[PDB]
Amino acid sequence: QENHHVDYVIRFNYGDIDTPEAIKKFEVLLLELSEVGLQTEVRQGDENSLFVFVRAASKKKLKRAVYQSRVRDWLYGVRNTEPEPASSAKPQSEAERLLVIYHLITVPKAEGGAGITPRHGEWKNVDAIFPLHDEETNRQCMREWSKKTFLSTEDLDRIRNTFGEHVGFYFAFLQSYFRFLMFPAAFGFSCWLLLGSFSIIYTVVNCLWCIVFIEYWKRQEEDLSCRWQTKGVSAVHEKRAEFKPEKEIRVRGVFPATKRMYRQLLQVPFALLAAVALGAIIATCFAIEIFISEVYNGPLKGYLVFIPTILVSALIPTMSAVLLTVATKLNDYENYETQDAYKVALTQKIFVVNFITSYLPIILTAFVYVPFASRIVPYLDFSINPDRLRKQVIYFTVTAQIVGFALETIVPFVKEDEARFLTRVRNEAELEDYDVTDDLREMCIQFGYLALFSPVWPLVPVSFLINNWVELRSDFFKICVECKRPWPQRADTIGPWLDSLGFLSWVGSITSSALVYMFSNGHEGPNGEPTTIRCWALLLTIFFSEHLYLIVRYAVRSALAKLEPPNTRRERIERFMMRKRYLDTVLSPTERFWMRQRGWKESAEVGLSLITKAK
Amino acid sequence: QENHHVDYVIRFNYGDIDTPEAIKKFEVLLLELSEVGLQTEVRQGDENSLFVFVRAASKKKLKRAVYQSRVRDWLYGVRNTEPEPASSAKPQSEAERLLVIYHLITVPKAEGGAGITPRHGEWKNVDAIFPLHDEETNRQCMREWSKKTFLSTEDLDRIRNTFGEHVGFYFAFLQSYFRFLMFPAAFGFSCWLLLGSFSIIYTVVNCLWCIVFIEYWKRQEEDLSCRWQTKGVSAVHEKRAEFKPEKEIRVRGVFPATKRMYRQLLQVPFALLAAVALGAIIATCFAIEIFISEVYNGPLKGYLVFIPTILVSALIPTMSAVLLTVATKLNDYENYETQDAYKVALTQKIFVVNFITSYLPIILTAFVYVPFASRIVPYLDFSINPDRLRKQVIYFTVTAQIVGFALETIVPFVKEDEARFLTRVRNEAELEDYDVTDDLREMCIQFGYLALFSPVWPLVPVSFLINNWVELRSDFFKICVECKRPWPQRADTIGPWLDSLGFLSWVGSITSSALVYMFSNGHEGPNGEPTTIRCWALLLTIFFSEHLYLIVRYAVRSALAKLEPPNTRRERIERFMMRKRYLDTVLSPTERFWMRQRGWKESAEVGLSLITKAK
Ligand SMILES: [Ca+2]
Ligand SMILES: [Ca+2]
Ligand SMILES: [Ca+2]
Ligand SMILES: [Ca+2]
Repeated sequence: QENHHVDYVIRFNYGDIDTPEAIKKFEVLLLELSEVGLQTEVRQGDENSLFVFVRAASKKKLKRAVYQSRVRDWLYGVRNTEPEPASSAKPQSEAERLLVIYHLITVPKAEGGAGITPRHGEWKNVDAIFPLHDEETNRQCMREWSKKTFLSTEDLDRIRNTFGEHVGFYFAFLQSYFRFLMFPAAFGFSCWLLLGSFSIIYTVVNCLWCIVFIEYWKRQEEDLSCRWQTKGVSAVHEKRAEFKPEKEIRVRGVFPATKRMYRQLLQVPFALLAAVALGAIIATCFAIEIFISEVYNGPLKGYLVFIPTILVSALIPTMSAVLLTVATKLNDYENYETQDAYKVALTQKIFVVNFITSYLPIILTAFVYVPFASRIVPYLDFSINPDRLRKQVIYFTVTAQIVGFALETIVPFVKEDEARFLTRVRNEAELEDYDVTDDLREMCIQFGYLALFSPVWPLVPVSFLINNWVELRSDFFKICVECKRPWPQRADTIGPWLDSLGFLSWVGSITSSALVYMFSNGHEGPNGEPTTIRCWALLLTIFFSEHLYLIVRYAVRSALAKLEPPNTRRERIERFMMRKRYLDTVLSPTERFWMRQRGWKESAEVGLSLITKAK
Repeated sequence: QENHHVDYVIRFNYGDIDTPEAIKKFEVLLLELSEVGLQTEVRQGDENSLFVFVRAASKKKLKRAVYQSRVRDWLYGVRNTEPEPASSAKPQSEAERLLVIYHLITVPKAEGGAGITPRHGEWKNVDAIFPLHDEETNRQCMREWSKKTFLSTEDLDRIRNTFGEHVGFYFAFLQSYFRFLMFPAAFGFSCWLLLGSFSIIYTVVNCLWCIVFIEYWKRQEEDLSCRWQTKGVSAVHEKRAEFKPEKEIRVRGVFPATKRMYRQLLQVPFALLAAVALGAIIATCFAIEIFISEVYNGPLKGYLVFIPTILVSALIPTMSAVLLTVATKLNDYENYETQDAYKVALTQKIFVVNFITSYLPIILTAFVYVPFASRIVPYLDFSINPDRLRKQVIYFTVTAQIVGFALETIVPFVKEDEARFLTRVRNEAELEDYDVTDDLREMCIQFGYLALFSPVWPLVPVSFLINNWVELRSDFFKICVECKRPWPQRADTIGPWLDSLGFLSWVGSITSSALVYMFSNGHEGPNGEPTTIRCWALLLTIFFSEHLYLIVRYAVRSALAKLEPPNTRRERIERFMMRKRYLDTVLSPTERFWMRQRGWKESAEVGLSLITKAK
């Protein structure tokens, strides 16, 4: 078997604990797991850690726990089909058994399982709860679709039966994104060949392609959550231990939704602190690099040009670690009963930083360096470089996808009987804690380049087509080789990223039509002076293109709503048929006016006597 | 009783039928009703009509039909609480008994009831199926809230238990609209007093008030449909007899959703035909009335000025009857399985005509007469009247609400034992066929004036506050006195009008900020020459105000989504508790690794031997 029927490993730390308090908490850790029906085996983890191997103590106690989990989904409307009895309740997959065991270890004792919250409040010494990789399943899948162009629907199901729906939704989204990139890649190679850059025809097909892909994925997510049975999964979301209720009414532990809305008002100050903090470092290091590159005409230019590129690589990550610390403090200040609401809210605070770090460099070039900078450089102490804007779009969409592939997958990888097994469990325990949000962020940031700036150099979607094929293979390699196996968390969507994709598509119709206008003479546009830009005509072309985007997006969203995908229709029918079974099994004076014409024949003849008489 | 226990009257016509074919169809009309469990009494209707009085033939056959109706709602997810057994199934109200009887008369014989479709395909002679007014309930309600400022929640429930949810939703919306108009009415009287017109402070509070009201009503509709148990009522919508299936699979009679989408493409040609047809008549009759009012300096001016006002009152209604005939032909061309989808689609085709007839006159004044018309009048063969734009907003928001009240309610009203009862049934049968869409249209068109043009003369929301109090009383009077009683149709929303209210609020943030800019010098603005309008600054003030509207609307819509109204929470809890009852009533080698430490105590001591040894 090579995994020894081990479900999870719980790593217990004692490096910061004295022996009387260490073994005091190790006892409760073991009897909490024993009480909820799990079997344990203790071994040496590290020089300072002692991890515990956990397994379902019996097929009867696991079938009952699997049954109780399906009953909880059905009661809350996630499943919609009756859960078949506990006598035949085998896990549908490995991801279902691993999710049922994970909930026994972590949900609080009033909810059914041991309340082992790793490292929060009483299990601070508990550092990790991780499952073990199925190495041969991981290696057969890796070689099997390094020879294909697309992963089958069954290949995508194999990813969720191993890693769960949250990881499976990312790969389903990335595959659908890659399949849609074939159109602008083929169209973007035509327009780059026949036409040039800043083409009117390219910019319209590109904005129309971004509308169709986002609307197609919003509908494909609903179909996919109905197929995987995670459709309303937010109703059974796991509470987070750090929550602080105000009252406690049954018991639930309520915190008012309006009180949290006042604290959420602080995100407006935070979003402006980040744009003043990051924007000042990006704009200042851009103005420097314009000076020593096009203004400073002295010696030392060979080895003085790397200053700005270096000074931003040591200042943007430093400031982003500061803003991520402020965002986490503000996220904690809001209370967030659930772990998903906490994670969704934190990802949304960080998107403000990602939008500025990722796109502000190109926005300064296209909209403050090209139109201006014959006005600026007299104060910066002109003949702007007409290829600065194109060489920067190439760097972010080609050299950043190639360089980023190296730091993402290669550098992390380069940095008696039970002795071989225990040796590799100690190796798995020192790998990384995979986060599918990091992958989703990188794909949605990449979508923003296509949406915002692809008219500059329409070969961008060819770079993304080639990159995204490799990305799907190397992201799967990264999960199987360089990260601990993620516990099979569920999801019905890629989350807050679907609204960022639509925000970037909207913003892209404004910046794309501003670029098609101010470069309609060439790629040099207004060579540094803003005189030849009719500000009214720049604004008219943005007003019409933005409202043509909004109108076409409403038409495309309303068409697709009329086309119910099949898995979504089957859950609507199945909710009807469930209620039919419940209904079949259980539930099984004036009157003188009406005494006139007794039957329907007398009415019939009273009508004949009047119909004929009236003619 | 005074209504003689009569549920419906079916008016049978024979003025265009010979006796052998008339009585041939009167027989089937009577035995179709007899078979579905109704009792009939025939009397003379008119000189050419013979209407049939219908009643539930027994309390056992009505309790069973009421029970089968509640079972159909529960099976399709409209109800969410189990339907209590047929033995105790009494109608909750008069509107529930009248709706259960109406479905017996009209739904097709394969669905349960007689297939009496008035005047469509075989019941062409059947001209009307109407219930009888409960005159004393109608008169007690009318006097009871002509003495109040607001109707209670119980008064609004009394309107739906009599007239159904579709009429009840209009009165609930009109009351909520009137209660919200107190703010801009009080604020609009402040700004008109202290400030003047075209105030920056008035225009921002007005656009912010339109956001809050629309978002508040979208949430109040969901709460109200959960309270009235019509939440997902579109799943049990009545099919329309005129539908034409392509296939027929079980049997359902399908027509492809994509085939209908191609025919719906013709609404783009229709919407442009109407804007070229109506716009040319409005713009031409406006240019005339500018000529003979400010340009023509000859005699006959006293009795030549009424030409344009007369020529548009005889041309706009004539053209609108033509476009309503084209819209109905295009609506029929699309197939529309349901009667609601047919009605919703027709209301949306007519909103294009309503938007142009209602607002284009003022839009021509504010945006082609004030900025231009010192350039136009040299070609029209200048010193524009600086009060033309204000006197026209006053006419549409004061004189049109007073004049319209007269044509709506006053002019339509001014234009042995069973002999007194039959005399008033013949009077009820000649009244009008009330349409709640006509009322909803008038309230949403009125909202558009507030949204679009109220900065001109901020006393507009005071006119609408006073008007809407009266409107609620006179619209109820009109239904009870001047129209046949509507059968108690159900609804979970005011329909397509909620998206027009949001479209008008969006457009109003563009025209309001354009008016605040070009009249920031006074109410005379640019006196006929467009020279002093900086076109870039007109466009910058529209770009920022429109995107501040969209941002504040997203923030307000996302806050309100976090605040689940109570009736909406009670249906979510009740779906859980229903499934709990269904679940309670029905549904009831490597192993050497784990043989090491049997209990949890042995693991506990193996951990002590390692914890101490490692320190
Ligand atoms: Ca990558
Ligand atoms: Ca990745
Ligand atoms: Ca009226
Ligand atoms: Ca009315």
